[PDB]
Amino acid sequence: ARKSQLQRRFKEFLRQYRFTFKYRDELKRHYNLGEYWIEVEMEDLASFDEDLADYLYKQPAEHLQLLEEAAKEVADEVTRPRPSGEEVLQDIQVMLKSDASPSSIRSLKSDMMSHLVKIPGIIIAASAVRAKATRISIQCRSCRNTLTNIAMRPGLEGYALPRKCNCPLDPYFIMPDKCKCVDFQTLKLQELPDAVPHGEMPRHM
Amino acid sequence: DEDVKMITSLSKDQQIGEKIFASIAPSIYGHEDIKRGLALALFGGEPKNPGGKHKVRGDINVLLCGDPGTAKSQFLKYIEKVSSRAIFTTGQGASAVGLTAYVQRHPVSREWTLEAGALVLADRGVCLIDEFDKMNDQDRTSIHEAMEQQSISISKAGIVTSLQARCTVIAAANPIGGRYDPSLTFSENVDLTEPIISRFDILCVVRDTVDPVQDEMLARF
Ligand SMILES: Nc1ncnc2c1ncn2[C@@H]1O[C@H](COP(=O)(O)OP(=O)(O)OP(=O)(O)O)[C@@H](O)[C@H]1O
Ligand SMILES: [Mg+2]
Ligand SMILES: [Zn+2]
Repeated sequence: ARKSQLQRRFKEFLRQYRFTFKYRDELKRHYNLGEYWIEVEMEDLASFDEDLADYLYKQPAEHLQLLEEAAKEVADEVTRPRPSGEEVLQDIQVMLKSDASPSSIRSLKSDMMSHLVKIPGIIIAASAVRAKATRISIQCRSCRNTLTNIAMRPGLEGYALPRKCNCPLDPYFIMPDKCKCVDFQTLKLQELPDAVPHGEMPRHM
Repeated sequence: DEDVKMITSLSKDQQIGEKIFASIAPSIYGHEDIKRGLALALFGGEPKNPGGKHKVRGDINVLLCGDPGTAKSQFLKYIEKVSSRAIFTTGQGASAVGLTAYVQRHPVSREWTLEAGALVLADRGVCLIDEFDKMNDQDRTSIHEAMEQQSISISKAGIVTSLQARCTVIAAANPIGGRYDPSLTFSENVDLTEPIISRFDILCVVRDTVDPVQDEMLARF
């Protein structure tokens, strides 16, 4: 309920921030060129409305989804006369940027759980890019019934298939030809040599 | 707060420099020039860089060459004790801290780490080297590039990095034949090459001439 109002506030912020419409034109250009991603500076959000900026610092998971939905709606409203064939409205990724000073990696403790953090470091390993599903469909063994458009959570979180069929127990299987996938990668970060304490081993993330 | 005032009052003393020179290495008898040079190296200078083209360092590297039994290692140990950031290493081998960077899984933590050499760990600090003439090719190349370019370049296991190695190097060594020969030059008496020697600002030569009074005083001490 109130989350819809917050999404509307984000929509108004995106459509109204400026004496030229920075985010509006940036989103239009990115959508036209085919780059479905934007970068948002949180100082601009704080200037427009401090409430949402403060909210983003404590509960990023939900407010990020709300902001993504608002950005998608803004992009849809900006690009009304889209060319024929391109009827499908594609999702948009939102990135964050700020000028705040970073914090040392050694300061990570329990109190920083589920919060937004900024950390400097050096990369030492990068795994290959792989595919992760976002929407999946399943089919039953006996009656061949189908459940479609199951939403998957972001991050390193799995999914549990249902055990009851609305037939033997656990009859569901995943169909590979009807899924949407995105790219993901894993990296290794090491503490900066200039900040490691003397006579102590570095730490990783 | 009062420490600053005490330091300023001490600086007003007319013989502060002599006191500082005599303070270094209380347990080592003699070798006043060595202590003075070590004090000069410890205090250091000031780097300069007109624009971003001409870099001039301000570190004073020190090399000591001497006969066996002249207590060269005691000076290094004392410097390691005094210095806030000092890394001690030996060129013979089996050193606690290596002199070359490498990427490996740590035996204790069992984690994939990039361990830099002693030169990088001693950034803005002091690096002490014992048995300077026993080093291999890799250590010599690393020291040469850390003394000339003041940086270390690593290209290993898909990792390409450049790391700063701003440090002051103090090294100890022995002559080729086991005894210094005054008839020959310093370069001919050491296994090191001329470009490596040229990097050091201060070179000290220690001999073991038989002076009965000095020997008696040393034995008494
Ligand atoms: N001036 C001195 N005052 C006090 N002790 C001394 C002095 N000169 C030498 N010694 C003693 O000589 C001994 C020889 O050991 P030391 O480690 O100091 O030798 P070194 O000069 O490093 O020799 P090496 O060439 O074998 O590496 C030490 O126990 C040290 O106390
Ligand atoms: Mg020794
Ligand atoms: Zn079924």
